[PDB]
Amino acid sequence: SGVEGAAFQSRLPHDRMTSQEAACFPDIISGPQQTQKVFLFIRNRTLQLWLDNPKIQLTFEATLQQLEAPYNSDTVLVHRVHSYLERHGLINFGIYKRIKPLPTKKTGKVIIIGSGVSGLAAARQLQSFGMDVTLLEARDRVGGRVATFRKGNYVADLGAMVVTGLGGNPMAVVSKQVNMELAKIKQKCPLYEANGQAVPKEKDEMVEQEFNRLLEATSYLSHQLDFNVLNNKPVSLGQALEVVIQLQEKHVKDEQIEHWKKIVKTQEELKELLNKMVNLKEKIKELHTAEFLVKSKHRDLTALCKEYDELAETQGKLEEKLQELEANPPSDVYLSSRDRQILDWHFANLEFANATPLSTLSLKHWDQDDDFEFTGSHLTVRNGYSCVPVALAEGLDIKLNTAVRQVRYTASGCEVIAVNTRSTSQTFIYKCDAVLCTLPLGVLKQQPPAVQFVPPLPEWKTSAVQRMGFGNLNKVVLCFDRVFWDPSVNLFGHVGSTTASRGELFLFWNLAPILLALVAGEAAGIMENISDDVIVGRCLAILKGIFGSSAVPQPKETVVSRWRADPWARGSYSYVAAGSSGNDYDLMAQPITPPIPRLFFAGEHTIRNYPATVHGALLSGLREAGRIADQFLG
Ligand SMILES: Cc1cc2nc3c(=O)[nH]c(=O)nc-3n(C[C@H](O)[C@H](O)[C@H](O)COP(=O)(O)OP(=O)(O)OC[C@H]3O[C@@H](n4cnc5c(N)ncnc54)[C@H](O)[C@@H]3O)c2cc1C
Repeated sequence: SGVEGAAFQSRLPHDRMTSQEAACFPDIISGPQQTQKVFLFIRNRTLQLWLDNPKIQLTFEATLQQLEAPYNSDTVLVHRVHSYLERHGLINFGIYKRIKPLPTKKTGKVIIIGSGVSGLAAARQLQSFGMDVTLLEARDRVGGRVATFRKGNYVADLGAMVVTGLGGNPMAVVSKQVNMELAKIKQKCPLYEANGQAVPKEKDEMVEQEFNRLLEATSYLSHQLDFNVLNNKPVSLGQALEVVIQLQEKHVKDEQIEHWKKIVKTQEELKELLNKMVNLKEKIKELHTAEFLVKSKHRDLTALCKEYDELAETQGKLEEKLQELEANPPSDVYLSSRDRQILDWHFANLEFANATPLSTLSLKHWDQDDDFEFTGSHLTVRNGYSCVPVALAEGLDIKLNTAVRQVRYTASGCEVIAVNTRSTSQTFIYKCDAVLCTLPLGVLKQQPPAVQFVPPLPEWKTSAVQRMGFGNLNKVVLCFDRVFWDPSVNLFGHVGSTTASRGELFLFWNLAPILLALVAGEAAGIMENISDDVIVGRCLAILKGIFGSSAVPQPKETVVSRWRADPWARGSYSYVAAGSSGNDYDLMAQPITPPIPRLFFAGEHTIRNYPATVHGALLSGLREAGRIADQFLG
């Protein structure tokens, strides 16, 4: 599975041609299947050669010399496959030693707005393709939403921190190229209630199980029964979850009522059987030849005692049924008050991963990209994720503290206007043939706008911008000079007191003596209005309740993100809002033409299968580089 592995690691089926390939190789698709098999092998083998050694450029010549007979004889097919893989960034992407040209002459000028991972990835491709490219970045650093805090021996990521599995992840290649150290995240996450006591194992698993059944029930309601619209409004995941919970509570109350009726019935029978027994005793009373009269009262009294003694047995078969029934009552409630708070911790955790309250997520599409998840454990970046954007910036023409304010594009070229953010007096004007916009969705949604488009973007584009969600989440970095927590535990949770505030500092994690506290959901935007000192104080109180007031010292350093207030972000990353879908991600990727595409788009919000991630941003950049090169360089 070597060549089979290369296709998989490249997100491609090893045994068939993708739609994109069919388009580029119409003669292969509509030809001898035997040729397709040769195409797929050359493609898979070329990807393998690249994947086995991504720190060095894989040339056409070298691909040909390493292919085996007969493949090494079809020079022309190999060239076409290598050119295709290269143009689209499946090989020779990221950071690697070139071993050939980098023509001193440059064809075409492209301006790239934003120097985040998508802009950086696209730039390296475009430059290696021989175009003249310049990146305009508003901040005084590269990386965008990859933002690493570094002081002394302290390292912590305020932006992206997790590599979500290596299997199929292009970040696996990049990780090798920049030598970024990755470490698995242990899953064990003990939970502590608001009073500091740990949630027992049995309870933990019970609630988690319900969390899972609840989500599965909404998935069933949505994709099997199609209940995605109600009162002419798209249903949200949070809305559906609350209804499923209501049904559970109704069911519990129903079974409770039936059990009470069983009790009351049994009680009524006992009461009645008792009354007839009392009346029979009274009959036995009254009832209480001479020789014959004796035998006669005998058969009479014994007939009434064959009646009464028996009545006492059917009575014992009732007092038995009763006492059982009320020893085996059904559940009193679906979720106890505490149980619900623990369930809210799992919802808070989901709001964290999705960067938004559950009531804003599309029930039908929120998890639209699951089928593309990578395989493998999730890893964290020991030395800080900024090592990637920093290494990708090597050798590019990047203009920092340069905030773009207007993008003008015509059938003859474009102009990008920006201003120095250190001296808002001077305004630069950069002319070019094409503009690649990597501005965050949050910035594109800004009202009044942060950057004007002349002409204004089409309605089909802006309405997509408006429908799509742009979430938020924050982190508080607590640097200590000591480790007072369990070092064999990477994560531990804090169960809040209310549903509304379930996302407040609900999670803590480590890996130096550093703890990060996470703020999710509704709490994420609200907490940004609290000073660092006060938020830090709330963290310590929580930690003190867990570990003990004397075990928790004051932090040496703290850093608090406020992604929604950050003007260059306006949030953390997108999410499929109620009323949107995977299609808006495609609409966001569509280039704008004045009869030749001039304005292009990349960014995590323009890639349908991998949104809201660093790998998605990277792939979107590789994608646009290819589309732009195809237009200008042929
Ligand atoms: C808190 C947080 C946690 C996250 N965790 C993870 C994670 O664990 N794993 C994962 O894979 N992803 C994670 N993500 C998402 C991931 O970081 C992003 O999807 C990705 O980095 C986006 O890259 P981008 O190039 O699309 O956008 P950006 O990185 O935002 O790049 C856009 C650039 O445009 C610049 N800019 C803005 N306005 C202007 C202007 N007017 N003129 C010029 N420049 C401008 C911005 O400064 C920025 O540099 C997280 C994001 C956040 C914020």
